Amino acid sequence: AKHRMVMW
Amino acid sequence: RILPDSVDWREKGCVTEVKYQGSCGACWAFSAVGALEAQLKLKTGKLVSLSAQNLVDCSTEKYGNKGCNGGFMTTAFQYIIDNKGIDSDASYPYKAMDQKCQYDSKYRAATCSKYTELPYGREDVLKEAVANKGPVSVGVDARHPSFFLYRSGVYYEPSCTQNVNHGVLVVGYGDLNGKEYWLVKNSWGHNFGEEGYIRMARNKGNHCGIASFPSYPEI
Repeated sequence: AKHRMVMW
Repeated sequence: RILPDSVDWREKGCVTEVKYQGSCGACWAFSAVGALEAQLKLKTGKLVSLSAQNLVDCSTEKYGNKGCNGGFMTTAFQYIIDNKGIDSDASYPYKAMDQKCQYDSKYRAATCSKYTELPYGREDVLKEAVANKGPVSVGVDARHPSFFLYRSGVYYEPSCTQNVNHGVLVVGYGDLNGKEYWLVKNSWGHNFGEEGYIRMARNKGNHCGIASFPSYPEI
């Protein structure tokens, strides 16, 4: 479930 | 067990100055080194900024991380364990870009022996860890202008989700006239928020996912 902390 | 009503690890000498990540998505790396900095102080009595750049350049694809394009605090910790060290920030300073791995054990400033992941959504367990173990690395949902524009007070955003996208460091908790909050160290410099910190709503249903994926290292 964890999202890489990219689309930022 | 009894827990303090409020905690602030800055008052215990376990928190380094606020850092500025620039146009590099290295918040995960800053979160990870901030958590370990507190444990280094608790073990050795020394307060030393550790190299976020070391993680950006060296905790890469084998750890699921993509440097300035994001990563994970947990696998940052695993790199420090595997590598038997992380360099000081002074020796391996932050450049806000992806570089070749330049780790040198000559300048090792800390080690890491283990890390612990806390259960999804459990703000009570996060509170226990902050009180009794130290600052805790967490993700938050930061993809809201209200987050970047925050100036002071307790932050609450109705549009927030429990899906995290930004790594930060819980260094305490408290209440502002009974509004409970998490004291959160960011890596957007001193001009973000309250001298680089944001107080985020606590016990409001895992607000912005603050307790979705907490973890902390030990030495």
